[PDB]
Amino acid sequence: LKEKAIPKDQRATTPYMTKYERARILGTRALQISMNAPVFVDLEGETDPLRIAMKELAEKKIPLVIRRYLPDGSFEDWSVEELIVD
Amino acid sequence: QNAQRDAVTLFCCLLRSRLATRRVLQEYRLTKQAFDWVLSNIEAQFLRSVVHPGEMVGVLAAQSIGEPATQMTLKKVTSGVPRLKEILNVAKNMKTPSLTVY
Amino acid sequence: MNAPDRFELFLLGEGESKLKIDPDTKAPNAVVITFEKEDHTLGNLIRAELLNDRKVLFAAYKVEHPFFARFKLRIQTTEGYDPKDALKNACNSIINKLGALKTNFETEWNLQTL
Amino acid sequence: MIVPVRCFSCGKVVGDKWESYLNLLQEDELDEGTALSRLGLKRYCCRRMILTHVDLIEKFLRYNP
Amino acid sequence: SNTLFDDIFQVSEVDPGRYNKVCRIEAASTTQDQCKLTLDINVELFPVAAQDSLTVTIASSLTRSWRPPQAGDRSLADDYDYVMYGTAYKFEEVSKDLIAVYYSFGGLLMRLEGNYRNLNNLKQENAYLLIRR
Amino acid sequence: TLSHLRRTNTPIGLAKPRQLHNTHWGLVCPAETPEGQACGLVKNL
Amino acid sequence: ASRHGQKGTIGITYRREDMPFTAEGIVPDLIINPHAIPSRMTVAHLIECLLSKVAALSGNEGDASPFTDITVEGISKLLREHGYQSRGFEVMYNGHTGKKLMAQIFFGPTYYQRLRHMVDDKIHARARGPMQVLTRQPVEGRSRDGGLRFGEMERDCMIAHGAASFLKERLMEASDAFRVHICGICGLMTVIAKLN
Amino acid sequence: SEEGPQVKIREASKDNVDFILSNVDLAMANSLRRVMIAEIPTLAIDSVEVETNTTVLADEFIAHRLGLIPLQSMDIEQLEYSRDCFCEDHCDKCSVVLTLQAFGESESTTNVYSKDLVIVSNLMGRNIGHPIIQDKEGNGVLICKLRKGQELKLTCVAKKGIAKEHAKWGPAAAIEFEYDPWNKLKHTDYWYEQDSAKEWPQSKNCEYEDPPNEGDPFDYKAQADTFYMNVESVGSIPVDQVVVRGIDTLQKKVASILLALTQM
Amino acid sequence: RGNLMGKRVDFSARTVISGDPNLELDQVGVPKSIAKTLTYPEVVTPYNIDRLTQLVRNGPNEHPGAKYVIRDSGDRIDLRYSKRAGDIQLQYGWKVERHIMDNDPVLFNRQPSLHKMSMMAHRVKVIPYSTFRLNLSVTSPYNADFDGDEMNLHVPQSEETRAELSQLCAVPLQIVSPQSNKPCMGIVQDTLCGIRKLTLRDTFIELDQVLNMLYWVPDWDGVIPTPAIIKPKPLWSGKQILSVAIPNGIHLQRFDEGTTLLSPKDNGMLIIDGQIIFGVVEKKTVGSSNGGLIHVVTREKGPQVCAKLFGNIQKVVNFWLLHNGFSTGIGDTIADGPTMREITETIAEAKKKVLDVTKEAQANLLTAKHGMTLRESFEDNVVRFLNEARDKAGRLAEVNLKDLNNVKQMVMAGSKGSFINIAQMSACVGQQSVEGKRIAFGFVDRTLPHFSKDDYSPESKGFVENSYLRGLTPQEFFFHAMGGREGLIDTAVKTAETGYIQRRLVKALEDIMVHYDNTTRNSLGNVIQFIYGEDGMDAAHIEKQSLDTIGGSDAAFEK
Amino acid sequence: FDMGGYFIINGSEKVLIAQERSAGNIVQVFKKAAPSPISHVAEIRSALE
Amino acid sequence: YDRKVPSPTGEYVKEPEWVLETDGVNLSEVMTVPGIDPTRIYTNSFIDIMEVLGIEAGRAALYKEVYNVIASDGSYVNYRHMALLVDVMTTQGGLTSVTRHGFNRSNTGALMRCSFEETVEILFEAGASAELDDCRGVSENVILGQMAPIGTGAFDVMID
Amino acid sequence: EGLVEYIDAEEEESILIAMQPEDLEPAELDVDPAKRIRVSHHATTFTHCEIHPSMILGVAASIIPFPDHNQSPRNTYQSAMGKQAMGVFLTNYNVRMDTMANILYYPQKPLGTTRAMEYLKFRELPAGQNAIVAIACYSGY
RNA sequence: AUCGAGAGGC
Ligand SMILES: [Mg+2]
Ligand SMILES: [Zn+2]
Ligand SMILES: [Zn+2]
Ligand SMILES: [Zn+2]
Repeated sequence: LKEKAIPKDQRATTPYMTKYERARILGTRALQISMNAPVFVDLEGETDPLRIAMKELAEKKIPLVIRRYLPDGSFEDWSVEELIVD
Repeated sequence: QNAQRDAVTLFCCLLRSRLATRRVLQEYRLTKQAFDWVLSNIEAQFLRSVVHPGEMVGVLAAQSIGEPATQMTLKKVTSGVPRLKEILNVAKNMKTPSLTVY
Repeated sequence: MNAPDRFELFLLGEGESKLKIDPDTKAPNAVVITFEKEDHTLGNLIRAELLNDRKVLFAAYKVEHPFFARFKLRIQTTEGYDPKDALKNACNSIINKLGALKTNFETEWNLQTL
Repeated sequence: MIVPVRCFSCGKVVGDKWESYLNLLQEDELDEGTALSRLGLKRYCCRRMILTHVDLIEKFLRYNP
Repeated sequence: SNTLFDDIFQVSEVDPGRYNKVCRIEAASTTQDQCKLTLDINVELFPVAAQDSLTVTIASSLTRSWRPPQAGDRSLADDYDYVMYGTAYKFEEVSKDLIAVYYSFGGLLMRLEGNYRNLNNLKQENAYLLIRR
Repeated sequence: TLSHLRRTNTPIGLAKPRQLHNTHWGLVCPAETPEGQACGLVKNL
Repeated sequence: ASRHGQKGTIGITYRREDMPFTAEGIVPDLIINPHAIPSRMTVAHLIECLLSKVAALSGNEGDASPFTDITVEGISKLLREHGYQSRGFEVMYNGHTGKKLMAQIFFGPTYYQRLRHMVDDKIHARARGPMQVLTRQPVEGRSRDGGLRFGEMERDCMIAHGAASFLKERLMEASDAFRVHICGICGLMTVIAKLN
Repeated sequence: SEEGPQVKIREASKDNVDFILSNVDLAMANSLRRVMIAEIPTLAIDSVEVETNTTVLADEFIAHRLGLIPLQSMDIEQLEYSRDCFCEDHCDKCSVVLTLQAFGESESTTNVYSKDLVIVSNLMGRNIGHPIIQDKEGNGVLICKLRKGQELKLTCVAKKGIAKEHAKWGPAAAIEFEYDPWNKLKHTDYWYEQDSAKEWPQSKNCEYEDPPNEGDPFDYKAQADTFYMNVESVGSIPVDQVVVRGIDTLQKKVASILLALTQM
Repeated sequence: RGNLMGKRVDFSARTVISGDPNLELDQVGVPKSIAKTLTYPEVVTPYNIDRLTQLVRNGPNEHPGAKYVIRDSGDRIDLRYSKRAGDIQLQYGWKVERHIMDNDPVLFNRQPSLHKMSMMAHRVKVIPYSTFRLNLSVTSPYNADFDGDEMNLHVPQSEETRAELSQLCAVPLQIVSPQSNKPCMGIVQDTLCGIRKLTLRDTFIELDQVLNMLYWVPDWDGVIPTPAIIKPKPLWSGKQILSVAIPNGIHLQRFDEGTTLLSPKDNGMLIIDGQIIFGVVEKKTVGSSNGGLIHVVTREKGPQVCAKLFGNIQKVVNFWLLHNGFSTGIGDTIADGPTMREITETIAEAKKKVLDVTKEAQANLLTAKHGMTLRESFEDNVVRFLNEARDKAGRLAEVNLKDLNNVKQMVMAGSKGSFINIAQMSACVGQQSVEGKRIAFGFVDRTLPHFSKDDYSPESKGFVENSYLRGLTPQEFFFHAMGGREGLIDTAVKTAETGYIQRRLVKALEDIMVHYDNTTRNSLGNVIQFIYGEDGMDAAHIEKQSLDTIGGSDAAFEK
Repeated sequence: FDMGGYFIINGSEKVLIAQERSAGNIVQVFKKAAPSPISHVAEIRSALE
Repeated sequence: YDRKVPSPTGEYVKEPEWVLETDGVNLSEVMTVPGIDPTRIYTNSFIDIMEVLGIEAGRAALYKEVYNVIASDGSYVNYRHMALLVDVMTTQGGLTSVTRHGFNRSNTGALMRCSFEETVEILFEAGASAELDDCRGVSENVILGQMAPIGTGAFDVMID
Repeated sequence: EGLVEYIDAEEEESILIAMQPEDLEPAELDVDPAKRIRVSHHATTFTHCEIHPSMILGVAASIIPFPDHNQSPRNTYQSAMGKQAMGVFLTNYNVRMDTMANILYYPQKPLGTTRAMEYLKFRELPAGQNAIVAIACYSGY
């Protein structure tokens, strides 16, 4: 409806990055980097866009935010920074 | 919170049976640091072992059932594919209706 | 349709060096020689001859794929012993035994009638 | 459809032995084992080239064109 | 880096099992009628007959990549007839002041029981077995 | 070529027809028949 | 294939020096895996190697007709009369090393058939080939340089994996993508659109 | 005689040689037979130019049959690989040209043997390119058969090569190869039903080595250094030259390694 | 269902398959033709322009090449037919349709696509010949076989698509399948038979072979392990040398029947920190088995290490095998005269039991046990008798099988073969059956026109006392064929019925997805489960472990 | 070695495949289903030769 | 049946018991018979159990029957998959089969329905009832060539 | 001369066929153990005898050597595959112009032959070759 | 294009 937002304090979705959202994120970054877009890491002799994005993730230099949608229509925004990878 | 206590109820039973105070010290011989490492590993493997949202588990289940039936091969009761088709297609006129009485 | 020309089994092409030499990692005094356009005819003989030089520590070879005629021979020798020299000695000893074989065979054959 | 040159397996030339073989069975009334033995074909890899051969060319010649 | 066990055993039962070059030998200590052992022996290399008397020894030495004996320069730590290398995998408390040690030489097993070796045998990768004639 | 000239069809369409029958002895080859679909309906003399 | 439903393709071509060899110098034209034997119970194949061996040595024929009193024991007796091991085994040396094979090998003539299914007649590869007319999808068949079908059985698999983008890619960019114009009132592509 | 490997010839013939190798490690004998098969060079047809073919066979059939024909290759060392010669396609120092032309004149069936191959190119005085004929009647291999009224006119260009490139280039006739008849080495595990002795036949070579004693233990440090070989040649090269040239080819192959080592 | 739910697609390839022992698990042997034919759009960047220029220069006719160039304007540049195919000046922001090259991710498929494990991403390895090549341990999910099978390949065309293939659909990720909560790939038929013989206590390896085995392992430490035997001759054990393939830091613990810690029969398995202590390696240890080596390595070390372990163990065992040798032959189907005598004695004693029960029925002396007729009782007794006879002769044979018998070896390693196979090939093939009963009276009151009417004998209704080795009689042959036809039909029918059933299941549950709140819902959001699997776990990483509270006396519980 | 028994229609050689059918003008009796109103049936396919 | 039961010591031991197997089913009447355990009687005609013991008992009977058919061939499948199937058949009022008669007449959009069976008839019914498809289903998005709400597309991504 | 009769399916319902003429010999012990086990006929009212039981097979199965030693589905499969094997389908192949024709270079007659082959003309128009087959594990390709 | 038949894997 109108502004079905959620306060960041009251969030119960999994703080861990699901394998699906990780693959989507890495794909979108490797796409951005396939085109001549800026890289936010010191590429230590790396050329593959996917390896670049994968190493941009470990240093958490990927400024994207997931919008986890709930069935009622509500949603939770989660920055890549606060998300966990394991 | 009740749903959570219910969803883990079985695991915690194994947990307590395995980390019993006399067990940790007589069967295992855990030091303090080894014990805290056991705790960390269990929590980590658990939190990894949770199902990842977005999983299309319906198709996964349907395949997980259909494929082992493709190898379903050849003492009075219908079994195998005939019985399975009796089950899915709700079969009012079953071939072998039986009743087991205790 | 997809088969490679059979002369690729013995004819080097486009700067394919006969021998490439690489220093091994996690192994002191160890080196791996990529032989090109060779097969079990050569590598087995080189290894069995290296296994006779008492100052040789590690001697083995492998053909990573029968599709291709090439193989790897890894040698590890004693302190103060460049493995290339052990390879040289092995090759030369092989050649000496082979010449001896040829002379002895010629002797026995010319001795033979019919 | 014609006598192979050499045995597939070992490579011994056998194509020079067809007609001789056919005479060894016909003129001398030998048997196949001894006819093959006489021609120096001692290993069976070689023998199965002559024993199992069907010289179909004799049928192909009959076609006049 | 010295010896960790020494005794003399007389053989009781040799059993080839389903094997062709290995036999399971069962023996006990001599002049000591309480401590026994079981071992797997390559009979092809060093034969083993019943009622023989075999001098058994265990050493901690004499990590690094094995190299063949270059020449007689390497001074052997053994004038024996049979030598193996294994790894301790179990120390079984048989009873009060009665212990058992379990060794495996790449599959060939060893079980030794008794309690006059407590101070020496250890949960250490290093274990050299030695049998004399 | 020989096999094609001794082949029977059975167009009725179900395993009772498809099975090798006792009376088939001496008249139809027992084993020679196509596999998968239309197995046992198409037989050879 | 042999004469006993032992169908099979070639995985490798080994030259004769690389082939295991017997003391007579003989070499297999063919090498088949033992693991194809016991699950099919095609014992006639095994008997055929034996009989064909005895025939090639004897210069006689193999009476492999059915319902006979030919026994494996008589064949082995003949074969031993001809100086080979009774059951068909043979000492074989490795081709690369020359050191003997610990296992002696089952080795002998066997009738094999070359079938009509050959690779280069079945190989197919398409990258943006011709499309069909009605559907604007790739045409069917390799004789028309067509595209493989991405059936629903495979759509289901892609769904199970979770790959949504690859699924859309296979289903839109790779087959029959298209762009249409629609009216925001009547949601039907009856819109007249001049781009120029 | 000379320190190292020892050869004792048991039987010698124009066609095969049965002999014994002593004081040789295995891998050398193995690589020797491998080179004897694959890497020894000879001469055989590697191009066929057909003009008229009225036979019941296709052209490629006949071309294949021709390539398989044994040709004299004694002086082959004086011939060069056409890939190395500087000619346009082939020359007189890199190729030998045969010609073949036969016609079905007689009402009877006309045979086409290898003796009907005619050496057209200049031999320059070397024993090269003459078809090998071991037939008692003098004909060659039966290349083809012709009905009255069929002819065949073609030209074969024979070049140098080794059996690795194609098996037609080999003295590749089977090579017998045995060591340790009694299996004193314990190098194979014998399969048996009741008795490994009575079920396995003894080798002819069981005579040239003395039997082991059932009481003797397993000689563990012994290695195999005594081999029994029988090398047979098709005829393109005499047997003695087959084994000598194999030895020399192997030694030459090792030499290139030293040359590359010096180049490094 | 033919143009929307499925459709023919570009960038598709298809050919025969065959196995390569020298390919890593996730690799796939792509013929050079297909690699030249399939393209990937790569946008030019400062990191790749040097490589893309060389590719364009090398042209589409040879690999690694490229076929098309896309400018910023949007016009296609065909490298096969263009004057300017030589003097190309790639500009940033252009697209090069390069060739498929090594280590690209491709989706690999085999029909029928029943599994998520039937469509798995693979690493491209371009190989010369015309066949697709894959590691044997990837057959079990595909149910592949190298007898003329064909497999399909699909090429991603976007970066995120490559990402989804590599990070979700990759082969090493699907090693543990959610279905059956166990690994779906393991060691197979040659490596499996070999590894046993290698790991026999009786298997000893000398120096020369040992060093080659050491080198053959790719990620090898370069440390020669100390030989197990030293004094009379430096010797290694198969266990010892194989343990180099096993990564350090792994513990595997399994006890078979009668398995003392001394393990006199060398059964069970004890692997301590990347080295094995005792136990003959076989299917239970290294198969696609719950709680096996693959489960342990995949969970502890990870997917990639498990994949590399596949390759390492394959290379080692295959090398040993190739130089050791293994053949089957006919000799492994012969039981000695005494055993065959006992077997035919067993068959005759069963025939006599049948005769006696038959005459008992002929005198109206049956005990009409409740619920079933006299004829049913009679038929069940005879069928029981004959099956007991078949299994008794089979076990009689299997007892006589020597430990060198190659059929027995394949059975022991679990590579191929079963008890029934041995029994039929050597002892007795048994009783045939159609629609459940014995061979019916197709004629009037008889089975074949060589039998008098009303003959319920063992052989009159399809008992084949002869073994496949001994040879069947004409009647036995006909009855055997009569029975096997029913099996051909059962397969040809259950195949279609199961395809329909599978499709129905899939189409009924297609929309069921674990939403973000762990509710299991559908397109409408109607709740199916409130916690997936009633516990909210992924079906993978779930292992069978015992609950020690249950069971045992309250006394032992207290103690 | 040709065996005959085929036709040559528009160049292509054609074979007529034997069509199987239960013979007519013979009487057979068939039981009926358990829920059938009638118990048994005797049928004959009367066909003029 | 050689069933297992706790010994008074606490250890489990096998206590064989006599059990009756019928060749027919009328559960309602047999349940009310003396001499039996009306808490343990069991039928493979699970639909009768749905009629008598409620739908929730039918769920367990369904799962037990499927478990038997799968484990008969020595196979094994994890609990969750069969459970999902059974719940989907059950989550409605009673028993919904995997057939054109069952789930495919639900309210599960309209395009998802026409992708299984009775395609054009379902389309017509949708034309009549003025149906509106949510376009959140899988097959709906596939038919439309859009990224379906699957694991990768179960969400959106935006800028930090 | 009334020594052979034509018997259809219906008529054979009323007769007793012997399998071998040796079934008609009178009977009045020490046997080869390797031979298959043949039951005594236990019947005497014979009216016929099969010409030879191997005549129950087709044109394809009469190619299979020792089909009485094979699990029946294998005997079926080979019948289905022998129709895909290459060879000389006709001696006039060089004259006919067929849409497709595959012909083996050097066909060989099998070393193991059925008695039926003589009438199927297989030894005159073979379809495969006597390949030296080794059953072995060797590099696992 | 439409339709038919035959064949390949499970
Ligand atoms: Mg297949
Ligand atoms: Zn030969
Ligand atoms: Zn409008
Ligand atoms: Zn020249």
